[PDB]
Amino acid sequence: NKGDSSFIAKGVAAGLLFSVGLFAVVRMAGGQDAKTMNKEWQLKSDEYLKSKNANPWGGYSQVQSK
Amino acid sequence: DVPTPYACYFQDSATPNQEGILELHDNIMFYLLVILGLVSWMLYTIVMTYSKNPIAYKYIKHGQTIEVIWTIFPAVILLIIAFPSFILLYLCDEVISPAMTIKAIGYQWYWKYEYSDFINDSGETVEFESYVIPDELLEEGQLRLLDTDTSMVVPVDTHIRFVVTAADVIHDFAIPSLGIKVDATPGRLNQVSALIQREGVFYGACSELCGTGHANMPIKIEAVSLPKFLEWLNEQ
Amino acid sequence: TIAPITGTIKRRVIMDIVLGFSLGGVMASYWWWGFHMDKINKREKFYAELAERKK
Amino acid sequence: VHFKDGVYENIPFKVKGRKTPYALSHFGFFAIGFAVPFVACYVQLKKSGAF
Amino acid sequence: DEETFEEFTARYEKEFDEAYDLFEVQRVLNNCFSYDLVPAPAVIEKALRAARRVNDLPTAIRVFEALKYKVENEDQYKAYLDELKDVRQELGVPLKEELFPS
Amino acid sequence: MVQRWLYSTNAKDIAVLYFMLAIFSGMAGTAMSLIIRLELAAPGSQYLHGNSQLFNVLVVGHAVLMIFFLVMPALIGGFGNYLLPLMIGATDTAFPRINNIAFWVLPMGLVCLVTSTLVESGAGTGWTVYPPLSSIQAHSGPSVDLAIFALHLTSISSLLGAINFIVTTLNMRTNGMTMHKLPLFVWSIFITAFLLLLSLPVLSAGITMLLLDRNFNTSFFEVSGGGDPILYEHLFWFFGHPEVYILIIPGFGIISHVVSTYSKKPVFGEISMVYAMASIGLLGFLVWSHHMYIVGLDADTRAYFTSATMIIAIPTGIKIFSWLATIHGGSIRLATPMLYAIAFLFLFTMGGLTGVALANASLDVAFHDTYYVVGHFHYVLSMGAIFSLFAGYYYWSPQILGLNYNEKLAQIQFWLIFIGANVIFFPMHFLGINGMPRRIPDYPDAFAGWNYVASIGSFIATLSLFLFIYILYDQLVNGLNNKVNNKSVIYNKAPDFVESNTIFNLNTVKSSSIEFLLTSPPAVHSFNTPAVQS
Amino acid sequence: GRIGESWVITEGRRLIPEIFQWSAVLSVCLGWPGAVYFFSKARKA
Ligand code: HEA
Ligand code: HEA
Ligand SMILES: CCCCCCCCCCCCCCCC(=O)OC[C@H](COP(=O)([O-])OCC[N+](C)(C)C)OC(=O)CCCCCCCCCCCCCCC
Ligand SMILES: CCCCCCCCCCCCCCCC(=O)OC[C@H](COP(=O)(O)OCCN)OC(=O)CCCCCCCCCCCCCCC
Ligand SMILES: CCCCCCCCCCCCCCCC(=O)OC[C@H](COP(=O)(O)OCCN)OC(=O)CCCCCCCCCCCCCCC
Ligand SMILES: CCCCCCCCCCCCCCCC(=O)OC[C@H](COP(=O)(O)OCCN)OC(=O)CCCCCCCCCCCCCCC
Ligand SMILES: CCCCCCCCCCCCCCCC(=O)OC[C@H](COP(=O)(O)OCCN)OC(=O)CCCCCCCCCCCCCCC
Ligand SMILES: CCCCCCCCCCCCCCCC(=O)OC[C@H](COP(=O)(O)OCCN)OC(=O)CCCCCCCCCCCCCCC
Ligand code: CUA
Ligand SMILES: [Ca+2]
Ligand SMILES: [Cu+2]
Ligand SMILES: [Mg+2]
Repeated sequence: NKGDSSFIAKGVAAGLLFSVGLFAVVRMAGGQDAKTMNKEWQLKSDEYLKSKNANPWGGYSQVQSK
Repeated sequence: DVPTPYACYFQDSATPNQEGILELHDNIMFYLLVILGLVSWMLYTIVMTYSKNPIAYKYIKHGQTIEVIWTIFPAVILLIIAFPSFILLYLCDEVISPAMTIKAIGYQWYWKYEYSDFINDSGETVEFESYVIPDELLEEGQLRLLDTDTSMVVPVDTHIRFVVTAADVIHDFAIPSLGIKVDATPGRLNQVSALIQREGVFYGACSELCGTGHANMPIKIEAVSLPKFLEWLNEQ
Repeated sequence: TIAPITGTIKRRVIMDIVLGFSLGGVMASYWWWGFHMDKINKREKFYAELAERKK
Repeated sequence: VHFKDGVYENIPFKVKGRKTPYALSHFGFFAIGFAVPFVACYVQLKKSGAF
Repeated sequence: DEETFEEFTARYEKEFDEAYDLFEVQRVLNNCFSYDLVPAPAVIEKALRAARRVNDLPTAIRVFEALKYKVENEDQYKAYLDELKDVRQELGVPLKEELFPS
Repeated sequence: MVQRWLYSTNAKDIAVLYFMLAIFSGMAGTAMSLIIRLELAAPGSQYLHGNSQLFNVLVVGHAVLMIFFLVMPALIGGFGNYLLPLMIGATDTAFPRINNIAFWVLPMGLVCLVTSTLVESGAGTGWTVYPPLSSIQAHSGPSVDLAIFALHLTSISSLLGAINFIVTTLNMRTNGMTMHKLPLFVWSIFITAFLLLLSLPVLSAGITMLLLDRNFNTSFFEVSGGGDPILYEHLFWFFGHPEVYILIIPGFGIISHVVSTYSKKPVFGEISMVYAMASIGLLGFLVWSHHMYIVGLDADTRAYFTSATMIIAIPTGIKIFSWLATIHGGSIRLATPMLYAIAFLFLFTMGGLTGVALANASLDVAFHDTYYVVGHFHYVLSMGAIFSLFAGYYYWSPQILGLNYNEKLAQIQFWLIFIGANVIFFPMHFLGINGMPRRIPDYPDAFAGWNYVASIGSFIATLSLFLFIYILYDQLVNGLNNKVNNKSVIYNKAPDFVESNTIFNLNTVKSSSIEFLLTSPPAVHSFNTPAVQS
Repeated sequence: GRIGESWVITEGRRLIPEIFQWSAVLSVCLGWPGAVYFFSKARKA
C-alpha cells in the first residue's frame, strides 16, 4: 500500500541502530585490553621490523591504536 | 613476512613457489570477474524492466541455440585456467639437487628442529625446541602470539629440503610468505622445498587443530647470509 | 498498410548479453592492468636494485 | 483414525480458549532453546575454577 | 513452433469468430497478445467485433490499451489509431485517455 | 490428543513435528555462533576466561546443530514429508510406521549430544573428529562416545526416511502422472534420497571403527599398531561432500517453484533441469579428496581431483542460466518469497566462484584451514540453503496453516538478514588471504580489524531472527485478521491484463501443481477418488 | 519500411540510465569495507 516502502526503510534503519547499540553495551562487560594494544608498544614493533627489512614493497606497520 | 592490520591481499613473497601461487590466483580472478559482471548485470536489468511488464511471455520455454552455447562457454573458460594450474602443480612437487635438509617435528604445543648433515666442525646433530614466549614474559615491542624463544636459521639463495612429521597428533607446518603448507602426521614423513631470495624474518603458525594449545604454537624463520649461517651453526 | 512488428524481445536479449560481457570485461581489465600489474612492477624494482647492491 | 479439520486443529499446541496467554508458551519455548549453550558454559566454567 | 506471421492472423481471426461468451473472448484475447509480435490491424478489428457480440464495453477499451503497451514507438500506436478509425467510431469505443482525461 | 501425536501414522502430522524440532534447534546453534563471535571480537581473553577447550566444544556443537538438527529435518523431514505425497496424489507414504521412527530418534539424539558437552570436558575436536586427537589418549572419558552415538541416531533417521521417499515416488503416483511429469520439487527429494542411501553406510563404518579404537583395543587408525590416521579422512570425506549436495538440491527444487510462480512463466528448459540435478548428484561421488590436498598424496592423484572438481561447475551453471531465462520476459511480483530467490541467485553465485579457486590443488596451498574457506561455505550454506528455507516457509505456510502473515513486517526481516549476513562473511576472505588460521580462539593483533567488523554483523543477523520469531507469533494469533485488513498478500498471482476482476473470481488459482488446489488447511483425508491428469 | 525512430535511439534511451544505476549498486555491495578503513586509526594516521 501507499506509505509502506517508507515504513520499511524506517524499520530497517531502526533495526540497525538497536543492534549496534546493544553490541556496545555487551562489549562493556568484556575483558580488559591486551597489554600490547597501544601505540607506544606498536611503534617499537615497527623498529624491529624495519631493521629486518619486513615487507619491502607492501608495508609492515603495526600501528592501529591510540 | 608479517600480517598487517586491515590487509586484503597476500603477504609479500620470498620464494619462486609463492610467486607462482600468486600469479595463478590473479589469473583466475580475471575470469571470475567477467562472470560476476555478467550475472549481476543480467539480474539487475531483468528485475528493473520486467517488474513493470503487464503481459508475460508465457510461450517461451526453450531455445536450442542458446542452450548449446551456454553449455560450451563454461567449458572453454574452465580449460583456459587449467593449463597454468597443471604446470604450477608439477613445478612445486619437484625437489631436485637440494643443498641441505632440515627436520621439523610437531609436539603438543611446541616445535622441534634437527640438522643432521654433519657440516659443522664437530659433526654432531644440532637440535633445539621452539616455544612461544608467554604473555607474562614478553618484552615491550615483541609480537604477541608470534615471537618464539628460539628460531630456525637458514641461509639465503640455497635450495633447502624440509622433512616434516609429528609425535602425538596431527599438526601442520605452514609459513604464508614462503608458500609452504603440509600436514604433519604421526607415522609418515612428508617433504617440501624452498629457495629464499631475500633476507628477513618470516612468521607462520600451526594449521591442524591439535587441542587446547592450537593457537600457541607459532613458527619463526630467519634467513641470513652464508658466512653468517656457518658462524651461527658452528656455535649452536 | 502497417508492416509487421516482430522480434522485439529477441533482439533485446542479444544486447543484454553483449552488455554483460562488456561490463564484466572492464572490471577484469582494471584488476589485471591496474592492480596486479602495479604490484608486479614494485616487486621487480626491489629485486633489480638488490642485485646492484651486490654489484 | 478420524480427526477434526479447521484452522487450529492440525497443530499439537493450544492457541485459543486457554487460561494462560499463548505468549508464555510461544516465547518460553524459544527461550529454552536459546538458553542451553549458556547452561553448558556455566557447568564447565564452574569445573575449571573460574567461578 | 514454426508459424509465419500470415498463418498467425488467419488462425486468430478464426479463433475470434468462435468465441461464445465473455470468458471465451477474454481468454482468446489474452493468448493473442502473449507472443513476440503485435497483432495485425485485421486481427484487432475481429476482437472488437467479438466483444460487441457479447455486449461488453470495457473489454473493447482494454484492446487499445494493450496495443499501446506492445508497440515500440508512439508513432506505431498512432498508425493503428489511423487504420482502425471507422470501427472505433462505428461501434462507439472511446480511448482510455479520452475517457479519463488528465 | 496423546495418540494423534505420539502414535501418529499420518505424514502431514509428522512433518509438523519435524519443523517444530528443527526450529528449536536453530535457536541453540545460533546462540553458540553468537558466543563464538563475541570471543573473537578483540585480542585477549574476552568472555570465556581463557578456557580454550570450552571454545572448541562450542564450535562442534554449533556445526552439528546447524547441519544435522536444523537444515536436514526442515528441508527434508519437513517439506519433503508434507509436500511430496500431496504433489503426486498419494494418500500417505509407504511404510507409515517407519516414517514415525525416523522422527523420534532425533529427540533421543539431542539428549545424547547435549549431555556430551556437560560430561567431563566435552568434545573439542571439530565436526570432522579426526584421530588421534579424538582417541582416548588425547580425549579421555565418555564425551566423544556420546557424540558418536548422537551421529549414529541421525544416520538411522536419514536412512530410514530415504528408503520411504524412494518407494513412495516409484509406486504411488496418481492416474496419468509418469516420471517425466513430476514436479521439479519431487525430483529434488528423489535424487537426494539416493545420495543418502549410498553415502551414509560409509560414514557408519568410519565412526564405528573410531569407537572401537577408543574402547576395544583396536588399531584401525592407531599408529603404534600399524593403523593410519589418513584412512579415517578418506572414509569421512567420502560421505562429507555428498552431504553438502544433500543440503543444496532440495533448495534447488524450492527455488524452481518460487521463481516460476512470481514470473507467471514456466521454468525454462524444464527437462534439462532434471538432467543437471542428476549429473551434480553423480559427480559428487568422484571429488572427495579436494579436502585432503596437503596431506601428502601423489601429484598424479592431485591432478585428477582438480579436473574432477572443476567439471561440476558446468551442470551447476546450466541451472543458474536457466533460472535467469525464466524470469526474463516475465511479469514479476515482488512478494517476500521472491525477494529471497533473487538474493539466492546473487549470493550463491559468489560462494560458488570462490569454490572454483579452491578446486585447483596448486592454489589450495595458500587456502588450507584459512578463514578464506570459512567464507566460501557460509556463502553457500547460510546465504544459500538458509535463504531457500525462508523462501519455502513464506511460500507454503499460509496454505498449510490457514493463517496469513504481516507482509511489511516480513520485508523488514528480509533486509535485516541480507545486510547482516554480508557483514559477517565478506571480510572472512580478507583475513584468510592474509593468512589467518581457523579454529583458534585467539590471534595476533594485526587481525583485529576485520574481526571487529564481523562481530558487529553477528548482532544484526540475530536481531533479524528474533523478528522472525515475532512474525510467527503474529501469524498464529492474528492470522485470520490478516486476511480481512490490508496487512497481507492474498493472491500470489494477480489477474492478467485483459482479465476482468469478476472473471478472475471464477478461477482464483492458476497452478501447475496440486497443492494450491486443496482446502487451505488440507483435509486429513485428502484423496478418496484418485486425481487424474492427461 | 519502419514507422518511428530507430530502435537504437529507443533502446539507448532505456539502458544508459541503467548502466549507471548498476555500477552504483555493485560498488556498494563490494566496496563498503573500504569506508570502514577510511575512518580507522590505522589509515593514513
Ligand atoms: C547449516 C550450516 C551453518 C550455518 C547456518 C552457520 C551459520 C553461522 N556460522 Fe557457522 N559453521 C558451519 C556451519 C554453519 N554456520 C560449519 C560446518 C562450521 C565449521 C565447523 C568447524 O570448524 O569444525 C562453521 C564454523 C563457523 C565459524 C568458525 C569458528 C572456528 O573456526 O572455530 C564461525 C565463526 O564465526 C561461524 C559463524 C557462523 C555465523 C555467524 C552464522 C550466522 O551468520 C547465521 C546467520 C543466519 C541465521 C541467524 C540462521 C537462520 C536461523 C534459523 C533458525 C533458520 C530458521 C528458518 C526457518 C525455519 C524458515 N561458523
Ligand atoms: C551447500 C554446501 C556447499 C556447496 C554447494 C559447496 C560447493 C562447492 N565447493 Fe565447498 N565446502 C563446503 C560446503 C559447500 N560447498 C563446506 C562446509 C566446506 C568446508 C568443510 C570443512 O572443512 O569443514 C567446503 C570446502 C570446500 C573445499 C575444500 C577446501 C579446503 O578445505 O581446503 C573445496 C575444494 O575444492 C570446495 C569447492 C567447491 C566447489 C568447486 C563447489 C561447486 O559446486 C560450486 C559450483 C558453483 C558455481 C561455479 C557457481 C555458478 C556457476 C556458473 C555461473 C558457471 C560459470 C562459471 C565458470 C565458467 C567458472 N569447497
Ligand atoms: C547510511 C550508511 C549506514 C550507516 C552506518 C550505521 C552503522 C555505523 C556503525 C558505527 C558504530 C560502531 C560503534 C562500535 C561500538 C563501540 O565502539 O563501543 C564503544 C565502547 C565499547 O567498545 P570496545 O572498545 O570494544 O570496549 C572495550 C572493552 N572494554 C575494555 C571496555 C572492556 O562502548 C563503551 O564502553 C562506551 C559506550 C557505552 C554504550 C553507550 C552508547 C549508546 C548505547 C545506548 C544503548 C542503546 C541500546 C541498548 C538498549 C539496552
Ligand atoms: C543493494 C545495495 C544495498 C543493500 C543494503 C541496503 C538495503 C536498503 C535498505 C532497505 C531498502 C528499503 C526500501 C523499501 C522497499 C522498496 O524499495 O520498495 C520499492 C520497490 C517497489 O515498491 P514501490 O516503490 O513501487 O511501492 C511502494 C509502496 N509503498 O521494491 C523493490 O524494488 C524491491 C527490490 C527487490 C530486490 C531483490 C533483492 C535484492 C538483493 C539482490 C541483489 C541485487 C543484485 C546486486 C547486483 C546489482
Ligand atoms: C565473495 C568473496 C570475494 C573474494 C574476495 C577475496 C579478496 C580477493 C583479493 C581482493 C584484493 C583487494 C584489493 C586490496 C586493496 C588494498 O590495498 O586494501 C587497502 C585497504 C587497506 O589496505 P592496507 O592499509 O592494509 O595496505 C595497503 C594500503 N594501500 O583495504 C581496503 O580498502 C578494503 C576495500 C575492500 C576492497 C574491495 C574488494 C573488491 C574485490 C571484489 C572481488 C569479487 C569476487 C569475484 C568473484 C568471487
Ligand atoms: C506452560 C503452559 C502450561 C499452562 C498450564 C495449563 C493451564 C491451562 C492453560 C491452557 C494451555 C494448555 C497448555 C498445553 C500446552 C500448550 O498448549 O502450549 C505449550 C506448547 C508446548 O506443548 P507441545 O504440545 O507443543 O509439545 C512440545 C513440548 N516440548 O508450547 C509450544 O509448543 C510453543 C511452540 C510454538 C512454536 C512452533 C511454531 C511452528 C508453527 C507451525 C508451522 C508449521 C509449518 C510446517 C511446514 C512443514
Ligand atoms: C545400534 C544397533 C543398530 C540397531 C539398528 C537400529 C534399530 C532401529 C530399528 C529397530 C528395528 C525395529 C523394526 C523396524 C523395522 C521394520 O519394522 O520394518 C518393517 C517394515 C514395516 O513397514 P510399515 O510398518 O512401516 O508399513 C506397514 C505395512 N504393513 O517393512 C518395510 O518397511 C519394508 C522394507 C523393510 C526395510 C526394513 C529396514 C530394517 C530397519 C533397520 C534399519 C537400520 C539401518 C541402520 C543399520 C545400522
Ligand atoms: C551488502 C551489505 C552492505 C551493508 C553496508 C554496511 C553497513 C552496515 C554497518 C556496518 C558496520 C560498520 C562496522 C564498524 C566497526 C567499527 O567500529 O569501525 C571502527 C572505525 C575506526 O576504526 P578503529 O581502528 O578506530 O576501531 C576502534 C575499535 N574500538 O570507525 C569507522 O570506520 C566508522 C564506520 C564507517 C561507516 C561505514 C559503514 C559502511 C557503509 C558503506 C556505505 C557505502 C560505501 C561505499 C564505498 C565505495
Ligand atoms: Cu599443533 Cu594446532
Ligand atoms: Ca579473543
Ligand atoms: Cu567438498
Ligand atoms: Mg586440515
